Amino acid sequence: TKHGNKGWEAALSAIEMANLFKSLRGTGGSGSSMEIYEGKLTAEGLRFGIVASRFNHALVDRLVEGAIDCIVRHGGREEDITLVRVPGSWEIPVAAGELARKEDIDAVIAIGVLIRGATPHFDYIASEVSKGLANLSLELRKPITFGVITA
Amino acid sequence: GNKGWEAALSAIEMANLFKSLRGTGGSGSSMEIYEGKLTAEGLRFGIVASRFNHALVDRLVEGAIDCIVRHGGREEDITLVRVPGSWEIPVAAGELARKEDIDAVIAIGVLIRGATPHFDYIASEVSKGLANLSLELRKPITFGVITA
Amino acid sequence: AGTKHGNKGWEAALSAIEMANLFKSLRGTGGSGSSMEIYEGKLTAEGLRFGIVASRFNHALVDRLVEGAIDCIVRHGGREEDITLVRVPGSWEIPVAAGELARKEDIDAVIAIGVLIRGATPHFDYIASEVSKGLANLSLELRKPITFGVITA
Amino acid sequence: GNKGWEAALSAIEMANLFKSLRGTGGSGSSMEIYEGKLTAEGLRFGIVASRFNHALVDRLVEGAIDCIVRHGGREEDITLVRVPGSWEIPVAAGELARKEDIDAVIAIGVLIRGATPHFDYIASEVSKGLANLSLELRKPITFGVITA
Amino acid sequence: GNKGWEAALSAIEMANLFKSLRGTGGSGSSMEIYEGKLTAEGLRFGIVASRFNHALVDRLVEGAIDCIVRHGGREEDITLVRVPGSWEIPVAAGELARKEDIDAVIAIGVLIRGATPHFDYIASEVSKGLANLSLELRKPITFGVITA
Amino acid sequence: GNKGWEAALSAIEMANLFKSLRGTGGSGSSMEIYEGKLTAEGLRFGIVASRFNHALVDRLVEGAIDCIVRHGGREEDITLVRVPGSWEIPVAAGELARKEDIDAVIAIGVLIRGATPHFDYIASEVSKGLANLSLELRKPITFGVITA
Amino acid sequence: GNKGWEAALSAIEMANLFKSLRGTGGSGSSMEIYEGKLTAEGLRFGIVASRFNHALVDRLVEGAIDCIVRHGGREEDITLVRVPGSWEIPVAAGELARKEDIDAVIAIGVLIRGATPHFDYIASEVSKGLANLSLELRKPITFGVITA
Amino acid sequence: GNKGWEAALSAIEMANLFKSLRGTGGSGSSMEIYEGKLTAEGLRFGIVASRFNHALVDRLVEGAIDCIVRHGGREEDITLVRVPGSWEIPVAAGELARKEDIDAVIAIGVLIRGATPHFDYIASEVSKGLANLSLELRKPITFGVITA
Amino acid sequence: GNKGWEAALSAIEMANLFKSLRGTGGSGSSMEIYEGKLTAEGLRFGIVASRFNHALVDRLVEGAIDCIVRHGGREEDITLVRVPGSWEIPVAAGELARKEDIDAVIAIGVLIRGATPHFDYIASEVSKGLANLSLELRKPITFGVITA
Repeated sequence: TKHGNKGWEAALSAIEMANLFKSLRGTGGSGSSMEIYEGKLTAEGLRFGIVASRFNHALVDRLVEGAIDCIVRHGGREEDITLVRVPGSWEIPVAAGELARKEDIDAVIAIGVLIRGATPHFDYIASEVSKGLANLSLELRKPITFGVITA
Repeated sequence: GNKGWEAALSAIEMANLFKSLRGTGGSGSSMEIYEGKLTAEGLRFGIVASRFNHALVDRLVEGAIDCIVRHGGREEDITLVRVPGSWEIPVAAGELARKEDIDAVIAIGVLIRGATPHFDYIASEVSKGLANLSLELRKPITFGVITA
Repeated sequence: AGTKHGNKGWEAALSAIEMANLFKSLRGTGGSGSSMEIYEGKLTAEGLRFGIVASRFNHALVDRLVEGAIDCIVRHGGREEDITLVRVPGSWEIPVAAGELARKEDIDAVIAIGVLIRGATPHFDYIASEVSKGLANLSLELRKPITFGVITA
Repeated sequence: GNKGWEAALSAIEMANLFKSLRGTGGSGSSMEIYEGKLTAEGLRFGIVASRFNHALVDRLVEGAIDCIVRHGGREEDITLVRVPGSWEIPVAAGELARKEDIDAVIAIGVLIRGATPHFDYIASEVSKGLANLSLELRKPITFGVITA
Repeated sequence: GNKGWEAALSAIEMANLFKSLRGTGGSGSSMEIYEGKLTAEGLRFGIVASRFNHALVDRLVEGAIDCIVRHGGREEDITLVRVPGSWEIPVAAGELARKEDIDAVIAIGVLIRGATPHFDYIASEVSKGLANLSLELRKPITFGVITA
Repeated sequence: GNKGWEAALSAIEMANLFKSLRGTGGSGSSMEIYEGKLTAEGLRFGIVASRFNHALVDRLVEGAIDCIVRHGGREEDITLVRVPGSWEIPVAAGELARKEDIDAVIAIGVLIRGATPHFDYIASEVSKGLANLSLELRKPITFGVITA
Repeated sequence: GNKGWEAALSAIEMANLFKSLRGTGGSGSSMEIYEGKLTAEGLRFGIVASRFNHALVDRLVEGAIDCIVRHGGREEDITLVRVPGSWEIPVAAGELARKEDIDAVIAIGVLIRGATPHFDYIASEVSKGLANLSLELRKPITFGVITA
Repeated sequence: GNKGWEAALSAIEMANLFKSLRGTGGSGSSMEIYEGKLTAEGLRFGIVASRFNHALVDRLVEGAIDCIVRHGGREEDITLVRVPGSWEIPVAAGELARKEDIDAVIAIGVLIRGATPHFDYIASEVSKGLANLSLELRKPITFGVITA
Repeated sequence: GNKGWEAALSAIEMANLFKSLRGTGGSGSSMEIYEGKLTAEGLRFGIVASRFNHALVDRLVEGAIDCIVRHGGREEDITLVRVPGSWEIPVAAGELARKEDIDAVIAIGVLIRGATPHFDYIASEVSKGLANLSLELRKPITFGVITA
């Protein structure tokens, strides 16, 4: 909305996708016209989960704060947020798969930082984060949002 | 002039082609050819569009509906789903392609070319997800994502 | 169409929602005491009504700002039937038209959008100064929030 | 054209706009857009101009008259008042605006920034005075003051 | 404004000028000067527009309709025709100009010249056809084409 | 794609536009809009194609026939005329256009401009002839001529 | 030669290899070697060919049919399916491969990589889909896709 | 044009020249001139065409057949023989030339000289063989071989 | 991959073509086409290979036999003749092509490119001799000589 940091933006997507899926599962329109499905930016009664890495905790800490501020401003509740910390970026996909299988959580947010300017070997690590997170959403049929910064 | 029109045209042809393959009847002793007509009467479509780049998607969505109506389709048979960004298109498409009333799905969006790893990785995953989903569910899904 | 963070039409609409909700809290029943009371606004737009005043100059820029403003209200819970739009020749006419809207008993906030070309030559530095003065004075006299979406190129 | 043509156009549109707000609202079920036409039939106007640099000022007053006539307004529905200098435009404009038979006012004038310091307090006060009139009386007043 | 706005004004002015020429005479005993006013009540119009993507010509058509309605015209008295491309405008313009209840015609299009042959030849023929039609049917036709 | 496909699409749409434009008009109560559908059921077509550049023109003619048949047309309702070169296209098009059982005409050919000023004069005359015929006979003639 | 001929040769040999590999094994007394003969008597084939680049793909399809017929195959035992573009090849190949009267599938098409990053993503997904289908269904699918 | 058309024109003229040259001579009283007419009514032809460069040679063969039929020949009086490559053209031409119901032979093919010295030797031997056969058998054989 | 395979494939086609030409039977009233199948059953071949370049010829001879066996031929029907150098191929080929049991002859060898008159003259004579011998004896002889 206004803050701009990728934690804020990543949380806006999660709030909208969580609302969209309830609309889809509910029912169709009255009829005699084109059906439209959209999600609104209201976080009243939604459960969220956040997975964040520890490498560069200075930058990650602000991003995790920004995502939490976004949820409360739009009507969320601080008690309906679960946070998990992992040693590094290689472990984000495996950790998020555990949250997604919970029957309560409705959306999942991944935050982290990637170093791709000093070592010509991290490219292997970076590519697997994007693949693993994307495959999980299709398999479990649950929205998972990308909040990964590159340094 | 726009990829929205092109994507909708492929969807019409693929929908008619799958009715011919899943059919039985008399045939001759010669070679057998299966083709798709461009008559949109009686078919039901689904569109999934992202909001990125503000108003450019609205231009693409307008072209898609124009193709369906002018080729014989009815505007009561379209379903529109809107998602926040390009990263969200595959998951929304899967939900829309798992219901028996839909015959084909069209994906529209705009991607960024900021020359950053953040966008380069997102771009690849959009294409791979839509490709796998059409093979898993055996339903045609058309690609209408442009850049800039 | 629409927009998100970056466009000045979206930020202005955000302030209006927060201010419109804040006033309803202030006029509400007082608290029970026993501690300090903190008043702040929620980003919910359900049941609110707005007005927008836009200038026709620089059709390319202004058009996308008006789309951003309308997009913000709808996404956050607004209803399309509860927005009134007014077009005017130029920036000099914005304050007078805004006053007509603010007096309606069924308008909770007002958003002003326009583009200023100050600095190039005279006849515009005078215009720019008075637009800021008029909108500010109207807000205090009428006691309704009035947001300032005017940009400069 | 000239700045006088532009000022008359704004007056015609604002005068029509105010006549719409005072009327009934739209049918509902959608956004209400209020805008002003450019028909000048049935409207009464007023012009206030200064003598200084009569060569330039006369051209501007001709432009305003041309614009109103071309758009379908009679010359019998125009009141013209002339004043010694720029300092007297706002007080002169106040008398016209209080009448119930005038629906818009146009100010024409020319100033000189490169003059003595005494002719600088005047320059800023013209803008302030006309602005406060419009909000006070709730009646459009248009600006047509240029500089040499 | 946009060239859809500019083109529509010339049709309002020229449609009024003709009604004066083929009617009653002037005062007499002196030179007769003719000119058209910018009123549009009672006039009938026709707009012919091409297709180029779905965005850049929609703006020019909306600018044209706004000019007529704000300057006094009725929406009941406008006919809009869409054609595949620039090459098809003159044949479509001919059909409208032959109708007894149309007073002027506005042509809006996009020429993408400067790219490849097959388009440096189309441009030269579009201007000639509209020019000939006006001199052959005695009905003004206004030119509203942009360059991509 | 190929200009054979594009030229047949334009012909199908103009043939439908002229049926509605020559029928009963709208009752009223709104602006009247005329558009052409992309359905080719019950329409007759003629094609004029040159012979030079043996390989190319055969591909263009196949494209045009494929477009008509896949939109609902019948191969029995197509007339094909072959001519030696581009210079001869306009004269043959006149004969087809003057028949009362043809709704539109498609012109295909290859211009070999690039040298030999003998061929620079031929290029300019093919466009002129086709444009005049369409206006004279009041029938749509589509341009499908490319440059090698 | 052309990849149409090469792709049909590979399909004929793999179809023969899978007949001997699924039959009775060797008695023993030596190393067992399995090879495919180049005889196409009694085998069924399917072909999936796109449409873009109208001229090229037609030459490739003729090459594939010529190879089969001249090796002993019958034109009555060939199935042909046409699709709009390269993006649609993998989905159609799945339907043909799941039939119980087809021994191998040949995929033909033209990729237009070279610009417009829209087409750079399509290129990588056609190979992935065809490779996975062959392993999943346990049927040989041959790659006959070239680049323009 | 194409060498297929040129090679068939030469064959038609030489076939007519050999009929008059083998008939009764002129009575006298002037110089005797023998010429060949361009009429192909009652003459038989044979064509030998290679296969390499799949697309090109098919266009050349169509040109040759079109020339004969449009000059009065019958498609029933044409014999066509296909060979793998250019190296094989002379040997097949000998078999056709030795039949007593053929008046001339047309040889078509594509030489792929440009690299691979393997193909530089083949080029020189095709011309030698065709030239010797014509002199040995006393029948006209026309050269229709191009270079890619 | 190697010219030994290519030379053997031409031999099979030419052998089958000469059985069709030297045949009689019923025929239709349409055009007559003679082609060669790629079935090697019942045919008898001859190979002439040189020893130069040590082991490279062994690779070429291996490819030739693989083609004949896999297309249906029997290894008891091949005759292999080995000569010291390329200069000796034509004389050995003539002896092998003069016996009635042989249907086609294949020539394989390697030439040197030392840029010397000794090798430049030898290279030319190998090609000319094999070309003449096929015309004298009316039997197909295939060229499979490579360089380096």
